[PDB]
Amino acid sequence: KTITFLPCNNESLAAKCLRVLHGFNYQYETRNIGVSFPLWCDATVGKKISFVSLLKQHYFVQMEQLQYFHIYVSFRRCQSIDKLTAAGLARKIRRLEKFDPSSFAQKEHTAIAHYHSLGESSKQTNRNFRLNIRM
Amino acid sequence: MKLPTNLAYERSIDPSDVCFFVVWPDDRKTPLTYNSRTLHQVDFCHVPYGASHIECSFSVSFSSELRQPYKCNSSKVKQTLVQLVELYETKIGWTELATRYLMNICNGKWLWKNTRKAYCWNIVLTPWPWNGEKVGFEDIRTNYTSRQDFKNNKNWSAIVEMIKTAFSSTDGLAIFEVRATLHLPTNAMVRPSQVFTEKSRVFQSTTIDGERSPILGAFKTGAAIATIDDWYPEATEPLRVGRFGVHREDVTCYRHPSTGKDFFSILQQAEHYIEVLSANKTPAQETINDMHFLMANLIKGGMFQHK
Amino acid sequence: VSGQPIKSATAEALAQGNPHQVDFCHVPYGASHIECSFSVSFSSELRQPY
Amino acid sequence: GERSPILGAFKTGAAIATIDDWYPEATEPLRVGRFGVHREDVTCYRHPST
RNA sequence: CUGAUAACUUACAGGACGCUUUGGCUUCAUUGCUUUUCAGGUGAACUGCCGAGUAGGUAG
Repeated sequence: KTITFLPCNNESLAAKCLRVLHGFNYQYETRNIGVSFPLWCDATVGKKISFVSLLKQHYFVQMEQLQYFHIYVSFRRCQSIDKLTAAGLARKIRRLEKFDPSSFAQKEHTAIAHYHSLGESSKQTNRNFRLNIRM
Repeated sequence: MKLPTNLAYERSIDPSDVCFFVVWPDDRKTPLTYNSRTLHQVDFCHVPYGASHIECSFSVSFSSELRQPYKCNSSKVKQTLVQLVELYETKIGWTELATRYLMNICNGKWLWKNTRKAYCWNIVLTPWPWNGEKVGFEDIRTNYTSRQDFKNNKNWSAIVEMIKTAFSSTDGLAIFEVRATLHLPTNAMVRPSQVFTEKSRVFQSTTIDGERSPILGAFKTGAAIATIDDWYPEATEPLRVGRFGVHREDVTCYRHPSTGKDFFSILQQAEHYIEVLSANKTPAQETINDMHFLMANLIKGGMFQHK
Repeated sequence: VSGQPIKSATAEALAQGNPHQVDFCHVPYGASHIECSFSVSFSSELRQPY
Repeated sequence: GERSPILGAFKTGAAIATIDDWYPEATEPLRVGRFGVHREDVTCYRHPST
């Protein structure tokens, strides 16, 4: 269904729901679902996350018990943005080292045309990252 | 003693911009650069990968232009403010204020946050009316912490005695050339100063060799040589020298005019300090800390008018 | 104007911030020195009134 | 093709004519003019009363 | 409940012809804008994988 967030940090609140969807695709190991953000404003995500192709799973039951829940386009991961941030420009040198690093340089004028971020983590390790999602 | 409608000094300490270089192995230098992002543009400056360390460079002159007022219409106000500098240097001396300014050069207080997360950093001074063999401070984080550690350097006498003679003589000059060597970790956060925009992060920059480069503010640099002010009531942190001395972290004035110990309330007792200094009994610690602060505002310069 | 502390200027409003614009000129980084050049002309105009 | 700072023609000739140390209390050479002023301390030496 | 009551001003029309303002001219001597000034909130978005790829992809 189309989930309504009715209190609100939707950006950080919509991002936990995918962590269930991250873990539920390892118990059964499917990828037969689709992801759709209808109210993709140019500021926020909007209080409508929807799964298209959950409602009885362990995370969403306790979310629904309290007084706040009701339970074309291309939403693709874009990890080319992740190398634009300059902690990854030096990871990328140690990749390509395998020589003069000093003849490599920066860009000094970049213009990133409306990316959008949702912060998450790993569960094998203790390591964080970003789910960069555009149209 | 009422203040004139035309009073002004010049500063006696004149810094310059700070230039950031990067020393690769094979021992060669390239000016540091930074990025620019739009989608409200934020600039990010970090060390490149293969670098070994980082130089910095600027230059300070103890011009000693605080000896007489720059412009002063009333001659009684001029004749008083001349007698304090000739009485401070006879009865107290420039040794206490020369040491506090020179520590801020000789450790990295003018390197504001880039000191943080470093392995070791070193300072090398090139003083101008000098014989030779440049004064160098090595491994400041461990070797130099307390003031005594500076005085155990082999020539710490010979460089305080420049700044005293630069303040004592009617044409005193004392140019210094400071150069730092920061041994960072790999791909380190470096923070330069940044422009003022009417309202996200735009650095203050110059051009070194046809390329942009971040520069510590010329005014940004003198604000860290002048972190001397710890003479306020119940003082803990030393402050930047100023009138009714502010603290910009917790946005408040210590030495507020209701305390009676801002600069203008001590200027109106300028005749009062001439009789204390011209006795033979050595004055109290409370009343020379008022004089150390009174001289540090003539070294700072400014305009002191009213009405 | 009279000489007492104004009461609007508390410690927050007196520790605030004051932005001002100036022209700033300085010698570039790796220059050697600076040239200056002008010219004077001593031309005997004090002999008689204009 | 670029702007550049300059020292004004009137600022420059005000330095060539700092000669006047004949005023009655002479220490510092003043810029030559009628009732010779001193811009540091805002007074005329050589005042019309003198 | 008004110097009260009541009240159709109409019809037609050619202003024209002509017209040399011109001559002369010295605005100009003199000049110091200065003094002082921290934009900060950068602990966030990590570390691999393929590829000759400073391009571009992908994992969690």
